[PDB]
Amino acid sequence: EPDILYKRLSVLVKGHDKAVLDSYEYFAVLAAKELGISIKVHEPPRKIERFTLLQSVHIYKKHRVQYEMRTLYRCLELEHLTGSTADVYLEYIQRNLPEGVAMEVTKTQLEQLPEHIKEPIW
Amino acid sequence: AYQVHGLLKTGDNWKFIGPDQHRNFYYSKFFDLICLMEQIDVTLKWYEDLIPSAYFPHSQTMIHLLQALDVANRLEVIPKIWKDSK
Amino acid sequence: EVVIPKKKTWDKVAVLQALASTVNRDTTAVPYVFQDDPYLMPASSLESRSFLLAKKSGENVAKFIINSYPKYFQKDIAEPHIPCLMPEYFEPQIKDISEAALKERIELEPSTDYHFQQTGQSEALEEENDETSRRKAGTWRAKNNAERIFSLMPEKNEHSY
Amino acid sequence: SLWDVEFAKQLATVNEQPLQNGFEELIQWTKEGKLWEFPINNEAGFDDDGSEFHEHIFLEKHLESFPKQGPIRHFMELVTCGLSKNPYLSVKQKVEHIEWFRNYFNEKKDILKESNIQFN
Amino acid sequence: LSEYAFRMSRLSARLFGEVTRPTNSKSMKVVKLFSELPLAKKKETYDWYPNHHTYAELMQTLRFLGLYRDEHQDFMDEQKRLKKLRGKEKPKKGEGKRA
Amino acid sequence: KNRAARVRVSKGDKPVTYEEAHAPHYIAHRKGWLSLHTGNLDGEDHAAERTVEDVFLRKFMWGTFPGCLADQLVLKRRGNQLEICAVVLRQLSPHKYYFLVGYSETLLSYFYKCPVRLHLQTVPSKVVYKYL
Amino acid sequence: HYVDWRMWRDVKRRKMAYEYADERLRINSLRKNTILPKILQDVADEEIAALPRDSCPVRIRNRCVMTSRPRGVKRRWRLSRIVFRHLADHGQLSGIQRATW
Amino acid sequence: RRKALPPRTEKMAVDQDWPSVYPVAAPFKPSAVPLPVRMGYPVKKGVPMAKEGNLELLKIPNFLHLTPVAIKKHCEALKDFCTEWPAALDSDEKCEKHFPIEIDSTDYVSSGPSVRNPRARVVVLRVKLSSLNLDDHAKKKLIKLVGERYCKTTDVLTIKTDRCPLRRQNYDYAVYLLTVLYHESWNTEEWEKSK
Ligand SMILES: [Mg+2]
Repeated sequence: EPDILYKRLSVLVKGHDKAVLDSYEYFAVLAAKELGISIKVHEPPRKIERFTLLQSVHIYKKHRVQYEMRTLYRCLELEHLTGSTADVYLEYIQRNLPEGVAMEVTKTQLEQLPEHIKEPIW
Repeated sequence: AYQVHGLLKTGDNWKFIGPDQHRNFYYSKFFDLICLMEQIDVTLKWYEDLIPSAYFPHSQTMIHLLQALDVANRLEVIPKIWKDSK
Repeated sequence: EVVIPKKKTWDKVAVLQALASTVNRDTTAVPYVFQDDPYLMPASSLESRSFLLAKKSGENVAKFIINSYPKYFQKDIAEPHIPCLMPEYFEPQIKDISEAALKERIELEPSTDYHFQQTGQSEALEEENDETSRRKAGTWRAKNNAERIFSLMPEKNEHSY
Repeated sequence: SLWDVEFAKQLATVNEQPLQNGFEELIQWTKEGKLWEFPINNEAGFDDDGSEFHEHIFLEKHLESFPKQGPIRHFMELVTCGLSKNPYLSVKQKVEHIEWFRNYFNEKKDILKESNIQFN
Repeated sequence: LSEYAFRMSRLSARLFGEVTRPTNSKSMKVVKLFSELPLAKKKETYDWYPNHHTYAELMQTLRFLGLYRDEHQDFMDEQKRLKKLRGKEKPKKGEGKRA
Repeated sequence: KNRAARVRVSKGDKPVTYEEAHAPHYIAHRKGWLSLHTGNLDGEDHAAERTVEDVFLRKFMWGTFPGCLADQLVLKRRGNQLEICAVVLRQLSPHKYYFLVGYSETLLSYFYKCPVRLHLQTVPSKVVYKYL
Repeated sequence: HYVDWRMWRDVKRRKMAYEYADERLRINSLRKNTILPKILQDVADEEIAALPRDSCPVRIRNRCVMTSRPRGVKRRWRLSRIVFRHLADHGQLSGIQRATW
Repeated sequence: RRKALPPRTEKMAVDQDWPSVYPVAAPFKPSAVPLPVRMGYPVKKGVPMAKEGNLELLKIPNFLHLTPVAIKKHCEALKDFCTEWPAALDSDEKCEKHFPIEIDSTDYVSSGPSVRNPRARVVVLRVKLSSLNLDDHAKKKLIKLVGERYCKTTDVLTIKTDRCPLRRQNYDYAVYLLTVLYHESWNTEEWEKSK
């Protein structure tokens, strides 16, 4: 069975703080340079959610307590990788994935032409 | 002894230790052999890879180790050995 | 032009040996079966044996208290469904049956009850999951049961012998 | 076969090995079946009983006791289109709903006959 | 928007999998409700309140067997014992108002 | 007078630690959170069940060990992992400690349907940072 | 051992609505239909009205799983407004920090 | 009863491997780490906490298991399960001229034993229509039947497909839809003359 060749893929990593994800992307770019992937570095805009809630239990509306929700974004851009190399990279990422961040794998595979696209008549 | 060490846990840890008393006796015998065969480097390596990785020693093995350390000028860590023997 | 190489099929053994089984052994390292804190390090064989026996007794009493109340460990929340997360059953599941009920009572005061049920409902005891279980549990009683089964039923002789 | 079980238990208790580091711990956890399969995915376990796309899209092979032109056929096409774009239910539940609606429409036949139209 | 546009729209609806023939607005409720998950079968609707009775029974049977040291229930039992020893206990089954 | 989970200062005989001697407005500054998981971020489901499991685990660990917890619990939800980072005083026998550790590991792995490995930290006495 | 009754009634109603869901779905599908005669809609309304109460998703009240509070309950973590701030100040919710701007 | 044991700080050596001590991501045990690192907010006249009993060092995940030599050895040991990239697909132009069909994937993650994800069913199919055999009437009919699911600048067909819990079924359904689109473009119906 032929192997599935990929073109571009990104692993979005979103966490709470910043130092952990910075060290993680540094380790990722080191592993990419020590294997032959050649990636870059970028940072999408952040999103912070804030809501207003009450403070006491009775007539105490003039004193409110709010909370935040810091969720940064740090995604890479893996290019020029086959199937086995992408699987090995995903395995290495998952084997050292911390508990404070996430993972969004968006792989884009390649495909020549289907069986019915040339000159097919039903 | 070299064949036993190579067939123990170097390839497949299965026939290296069947229980606890037999494993301790084998470790003590290996330590005594390393202390009474080579000089002091092999004895120190055996004490670091057996006495510090498995458990403490017994009486004959401890006496043999003390004799090997005294015959090669190595009297400095006798208190820890005495505490382990006690 | 564009070459298409064949893919490699590896399961949970090749990657395991390539990741975990590619390091060296620590020098002064206690067995990792226990803990790593300095105050709870095994100093001799007695401490290791005691810790291992305590862990085994804890596992045994946990399994016992789970089997005592099976209605408290059934609401699953996982997805892959681990097969080692279901307690075993020891009560019979057939009442009007004969051979099936005897097999469920023997395999799944149990051997004697199964033998009595098989003798009452006229169930021929086979050479598997019957004689071996009676010999492992109960050895004059097992010999008497085998003799009674051979005198009341004449099936396979080599396995019975 | 109790003898085979005893032999397997003997092999297991003979080929036993203590733990050294966390690598052996994770190896034992993976061999026991506690961890997930690697390159974790989203189709391990729930595979819709191993079905394809023709059983989810093409649902015309499940409508036989219904006419071709009329309000009943319109309602059947509507419920078929509703069940088609539903990635939450399985095909078996769709067939169950279809047959339940069929039985419900075949039970109350007096209203369908008095509605100035015939029901097939 | 003429007959050709209507034919093209019906063809697209039949291809992609929509409603071919024209319908009204109330009839779209059936398809829009079958094309999603109902409220009475959501993953967070029925699972909003887990079986707390099982957890309560587990805590009770762990406190009884000594595997769980519940200080609150012990304090409640101590208060009940003190109230019964003071001289005001719980009456029997079928005695009190008519005593 | 807004008082939170902080410790009220009276005289000079209350040995407080670093967890009890901090205000909630210094969590992301001079403190931190006990647990850590991905359920709280925006865009992710399965959070109420995780909080219920966490509070149940905390209640169980506090009820099973009478005063053996010098502080709190540091849980880490890593996919299918539940690592317990608690402290135990040096007042009992190590055999009973290992017995309780094994019992808790087995119970948690058989209840939450997740592999659990405990990691203890022996403290010779009660944790203390200031005499507030 | 529980002490409240409204929480038990609410969880019973939730269970009965989860059990009685396909019939209500079919009745609601037969309802909102411009086509089909009115007699079927009328008999469907009569059937859905003849069913006993305490089995409808309308009666679902989003309460707390720790305090069983009727009003003022979040739908995210399924809890009230005081327990939320309480366990946030204690330090169980990672990331949920006090707003300092 | 009561006892005392020396830690691993004064028991190990200096020329010892580091990943052999902390293989898996351990929660930082103050025992085998000979680094007296102090983290915490001190007082005006005092000393902050060290490493023993430090809650800050326990809550924050430590990164001592990713030793550079260990990372290099792990990357080198995984060379057996890798496939070299062909030189014929280095530039993006040749990749688009040879493989003009892109199939995206949606694989997220969830905290806890839950593996199912309701947002892992979308698989957008991006096929560039600048390489297919499309004439004039056929291409016009295809554009009319598509509508707004086709970009007029980059000329990339973007069709959202999500009608099943799986992904390969959605891929096959999208392929079948594209096949029917290509078939209908070469057909002329009775009401096409009255355009
Ligand atoms: Mg104030």
